[PDB]
Amino acid sequence: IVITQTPAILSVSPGERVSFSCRASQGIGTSIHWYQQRTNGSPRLLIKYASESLSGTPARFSGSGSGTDFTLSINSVESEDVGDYYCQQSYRWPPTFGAGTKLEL
Amino acid sequence: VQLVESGGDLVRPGGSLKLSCAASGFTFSNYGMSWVRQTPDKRLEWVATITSGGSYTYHPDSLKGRITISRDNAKNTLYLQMSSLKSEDTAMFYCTRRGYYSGSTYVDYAMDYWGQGTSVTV
Amino acid sequence: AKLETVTLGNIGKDGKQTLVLNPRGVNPTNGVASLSQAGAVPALEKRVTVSVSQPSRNRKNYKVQVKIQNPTACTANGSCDPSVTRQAYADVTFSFTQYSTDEERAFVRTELAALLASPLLIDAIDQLNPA
Amino acid sequence: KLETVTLGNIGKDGKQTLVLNPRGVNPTNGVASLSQAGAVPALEKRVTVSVSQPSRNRKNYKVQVKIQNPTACTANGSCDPSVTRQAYADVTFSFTQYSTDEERAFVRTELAALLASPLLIDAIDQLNPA
Amino acid sequence: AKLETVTLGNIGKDGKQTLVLNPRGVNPTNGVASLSQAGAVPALEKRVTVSVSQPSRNRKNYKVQVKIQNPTACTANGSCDPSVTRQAYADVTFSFTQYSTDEERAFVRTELAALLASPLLIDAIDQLNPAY
Repeated sequence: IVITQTPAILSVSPGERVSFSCRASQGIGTSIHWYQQRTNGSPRLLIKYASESLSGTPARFSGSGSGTDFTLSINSVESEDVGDYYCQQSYRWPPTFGAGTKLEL
Repeated sequence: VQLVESGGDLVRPGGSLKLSCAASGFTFSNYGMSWVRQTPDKRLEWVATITSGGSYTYHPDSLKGRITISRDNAKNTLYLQMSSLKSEDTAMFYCTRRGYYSGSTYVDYAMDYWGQGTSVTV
Repeated sequence: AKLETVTLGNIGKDGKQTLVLNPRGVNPTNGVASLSQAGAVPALEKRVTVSVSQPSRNRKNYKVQVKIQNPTACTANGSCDPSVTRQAYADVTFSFTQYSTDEERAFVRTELAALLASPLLIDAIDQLNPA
Repeated sequence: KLETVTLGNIGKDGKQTLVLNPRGVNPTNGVASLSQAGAVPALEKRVTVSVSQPSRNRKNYKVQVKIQNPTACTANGSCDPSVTRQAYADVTFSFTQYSTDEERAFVRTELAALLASPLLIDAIDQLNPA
Repeated sequence: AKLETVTLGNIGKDGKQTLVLNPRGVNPTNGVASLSQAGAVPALEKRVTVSVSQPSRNRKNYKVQVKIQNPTACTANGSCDPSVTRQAYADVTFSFTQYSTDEERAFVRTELAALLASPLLIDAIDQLNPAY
């Protein structure tokens, strides 16, 4: 599987929501994740198994999608929640991550 | 919860190295770590896992002889034995947790509580 | 015969994992009510069957049976096929009599659950050491 | 090892508790039998679990656990506490020999916590087939 | 029938390696006391069984037996598989009589150990040469 996601960069105001479209080459049975790479640190989970939100994530984050095209649909961009949002897939064999996405204001 | 590692020397090409991380909070016999490499510009790729007991060690198909993991259950640490370093696959390392697994396959997988990072550079 | 998507909470080696199951129909051949895990492949999915029975003039007792079948597949074997490798069966069989009250039946069920949580039994099962 | 084992928080309402002292392995077949101390030679609720090793014929471990608890009956002018209705319950697993520990425990836990879910609870308490 | 985690010191091709073993229960079917190596897989672990016996009216002798089973399993190339490959059995069987004293019994055991350390026997075993 070649996991791709379409926005290379992005800009929104801190009021407006935004979605990150991801797309899988072959069908995956709702088994992806979302990580949140900050500027000078290490990643962390946001969205488990494409819909299940953890307790460690803020409630603003929300993801949906079934079968082929998966996305997270963050409803309020709170200021200084920025970084690099990698995607990852756990089906098939070698798990392979995404390329990257920017979220500057 | 700390997952600090230290193996970060500047290593000549063709050589070998050894690095390990400690763990606190998590009972180490209960889980199985895995290393994840971040290519030093942007991207990421999975290195290798181990299971809860330390017997089954899972590799990727691309590199086979270069990597072996040993798991040391007594000292809450695992060792990454790297050998025959190629040029240009020098990048930072991280250790995962296997926190939130499901599915039939073992390597259907989830990664919380990432490490701090040590560079390996040739 | 009510059914619903059943979530299983805090089942794992640590107790942090969760499981989701969806119902897949009562088989009217032998009373087998099945629940399964939401997968595409019909042979790589954890499944749980349950079947309450009835007394004939042959055996003259209730016979509740629960089967669990977990199969863990293995990946590429020189080709990308995700084929199956190992089974892990599990069986539970209650043999409740006719004049039993519900107190002693629930006592048996709670006793079996608490004994499955005992340290002795996870010594026997999870590490296979005979006790 | 063996130990006095005590069930905690178990019953219809969960307020009951139970406790056992192992009666010792029976050498002939390897059955390991716990028992709950009750004075009578035969009214005691007893629980027996014995795990095998793969024999030449089948090659896979076969942990098996019975639980068999009977019940009392009333005075008939002679105080004997006779037994009437049994309530056997058995549990058996059969993981294959290559299975790792994580797989093995998972099935054990699942079985245990599945029973707490209402679906099992209605079926078992109430005999209404799911 | 006491048991404990037994460490084996200076056993290897060089003599620098160590081994750790943990006990895994007496089987009451046939007196087999087993020790094993601390592994998760029940089929990829070095194991050592020992079983002192008793005399019936059939054989009328003590019969001490020690088995060692080292199974080396090779790498599974495809991704993730693992499978046992070859076995390496080992058997030791003493046939001590009834009226034996402990001096000659310990003499036999010490003799067997020192003969296992001889250069002739590691010529015969480690290199598979016939006797010379």
